[PDB]
Amino acid sequence: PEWIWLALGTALMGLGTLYFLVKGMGVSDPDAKKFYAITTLVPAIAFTMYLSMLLGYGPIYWARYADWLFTTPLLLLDLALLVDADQGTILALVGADGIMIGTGLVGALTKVYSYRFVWWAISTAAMLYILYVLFFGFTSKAESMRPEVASTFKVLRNVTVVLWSAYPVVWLIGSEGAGIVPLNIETLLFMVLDVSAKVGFGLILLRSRAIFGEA
Amino acid sequence: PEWIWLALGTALMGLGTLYFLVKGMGVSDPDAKKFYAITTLVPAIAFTMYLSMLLGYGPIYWARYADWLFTTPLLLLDLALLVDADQGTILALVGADGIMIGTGLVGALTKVYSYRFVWWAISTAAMLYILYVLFFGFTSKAESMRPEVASTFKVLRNVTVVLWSAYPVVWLIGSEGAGIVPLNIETLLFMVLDVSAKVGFGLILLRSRAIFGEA
Amino acid sequence: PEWIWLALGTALMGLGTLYFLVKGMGVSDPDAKKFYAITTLVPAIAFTMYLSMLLGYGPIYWARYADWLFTTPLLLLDLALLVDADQGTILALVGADGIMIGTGLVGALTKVYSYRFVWWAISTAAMLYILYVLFFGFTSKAESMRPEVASTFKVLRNVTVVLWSAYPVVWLIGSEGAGIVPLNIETLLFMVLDVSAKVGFGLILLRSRAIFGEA
Ligand SMILES: *C/C=C(C)/C=C/C=C(C)/C=C/C1=C(C)CCCC1(C)C
Ligand SMILES: *C/C=C(C)/C=C/C=C(C)/C=C/C1=C(C)CCCC1(C)C
Ligand SMILES: *C/C=C(C)/C=C/C=C(C)/C=C/C1=C(C)CCCC1(C)C
Repeated sequence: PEWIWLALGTALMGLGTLYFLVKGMGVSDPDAKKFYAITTLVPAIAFTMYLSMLLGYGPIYWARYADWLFTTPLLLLDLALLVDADQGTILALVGADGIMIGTGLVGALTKVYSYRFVWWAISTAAMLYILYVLFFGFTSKAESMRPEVASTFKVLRNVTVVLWSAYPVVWLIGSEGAGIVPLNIETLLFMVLDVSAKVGFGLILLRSRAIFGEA
Repeated sequence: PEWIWLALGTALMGLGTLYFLVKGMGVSDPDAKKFYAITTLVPAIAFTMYLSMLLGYGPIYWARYADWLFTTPLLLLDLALLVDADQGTILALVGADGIMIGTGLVGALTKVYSYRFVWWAISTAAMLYILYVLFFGFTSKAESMRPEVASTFKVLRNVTVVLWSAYPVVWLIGSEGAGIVPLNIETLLFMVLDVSAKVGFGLILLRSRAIFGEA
Repeated sequence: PEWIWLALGTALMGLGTLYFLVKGMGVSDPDAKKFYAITTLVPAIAFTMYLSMLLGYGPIYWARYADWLFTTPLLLLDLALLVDADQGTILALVGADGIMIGTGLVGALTKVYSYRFVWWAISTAAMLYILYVLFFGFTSKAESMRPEVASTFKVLRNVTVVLWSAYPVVWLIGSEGAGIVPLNIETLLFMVLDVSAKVGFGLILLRSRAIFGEA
């Protein structure tokens, strides 16, 4: 049953945003304030999205794609700011991201596997672009920061590249591809990916000192 | 009849944007330019929104929520810039705001009062968050500005906290709550709130000297 | 037949984004990076939009307006950054732009010519506002830049004011106005306008030295 997977997701996202809110209450360093604000909004949004999916009962799920659409940009912003990335490259990441999600929604809404295949390819190309920049460009840029920031980025980088790559694969084994995995399980896996990519990521970032200004 | 309430709203928003446009024509100070641009766009958008509601004849009103969705962020930006608020806190205000409106639209589109109640609660929590930051954080921040800017902010702060709080209450006495107030009146009250919160706010801000750079 | 007009558009937008991507691969100057990122995203988005129109077969076209909605803002950003335009004026351009497109979509979705006429007027007023600022304000601002940047802007300015003005006229001879031009031709003309206003504009900008920082 999906309701219990959607119930838990709603819970963990809600708990994570609450916890993030508590830990950030007494933060004066403006650098940290941005990270807290950015990072707390991500899971705050997924929260409302999962709640709508939970109350939704009574395939295709717009809430699932809207969540991704609004939250992925903030996630990259976190990484961007952490490494003091250039505005152009930041703008390129978000645009590529917006394309990755929008394009993936069209595929989901398409019937002809052939067509869906094209949308899937464009989406994955967009994701690979984003990951490429995260793994390489950002790592080099992160090399000019104090070790504390460099190492925190590396962890977030690894977790992000890995977790993000699993989405199209989970999407592939679901109903839009090799129909191996039933709906409830598909919902579960995406839930695990969503909590980890948002709350997991947030814990890693908001617990480190990296969110604090340097010199 | 709602048409005459929707007709007036269209008129006042249109007149306000026209007036704002005239007063800003000869402005060189870049600080003032931002305030004029920001402030003039708010009522320019509501204008087109009310016009669609007026021509719409021939409940539920998407134009009403889209107006709020696009304009509330700019309104907070005005206050944010006036007090030189931090980027993180600005980003947190807009996100909370986006959540407040989106969440309120889902409630409006929900049938089960129970469900609608939850959406209402999340929305009001988001608004209270925004107001909390406006009344306290911004006031402290406003304390570091010349008296002219400090006092103009206080007025906008008061008018905003008061006017904004009336929305959920008006929403409550309408058809989604205690069905005490009929449709035409509901439309009227929201119109009065919209004109005051946009044109009223604009007059207060664009007439003061606060919009001008300091040192 | 529209498919071949929509097929070519998909091709030219795709080729342009590919070419833009190649030329920008080895760019370190952050000034140039922004221009490449901004400029490459515009045609990358139109690409996916035209592809959906092409695969769409199997009037009214949302993809056509969404393309414009998401891409016109970036186009103005290019011009804005090139002339180091003020934030307020940038914010005013995008808002006016968002209004121009949204308002034009409502007109297209309206049946009563009379109503459609009003939407058309508001949209054209918004465009004239944008052009007015581009031709005058930006030109003056461009006068404070080295001749290389001044002259590149002038060309983009001319091409933009001319190409953009042709849209409402093409819209006028189509089915929402003087039904002189059939659908396939209408689609063709808009395609020519889209490729020129995006790829054409991009070639002009990304080939010049203007995208490089100065002092
Ligand atoms: C909080 C949510 C996160 C981090 C979501 C990330 C999502 C992706 C990387 C999704 C990618 C997809 C493709 C590459 C193609 C197939 C469809 C998608 C949308 C699942
Ligand atoms: C120009 C429009 C303005 C200033 C609108 C402000 C709107 C709000 C503060 C709306 C709040 C609502 C709730 C808190 C819950 C119930 C539903 C809403 C959307 C009316
Ligand atoms: C890449 C696309 C570009 C540059 C599109 C530009 C579009 C316009 C200037 C459209 C204007 C319109 C009006 C002024 C009124 C009638 C309807 C429109 C949307 C065609």
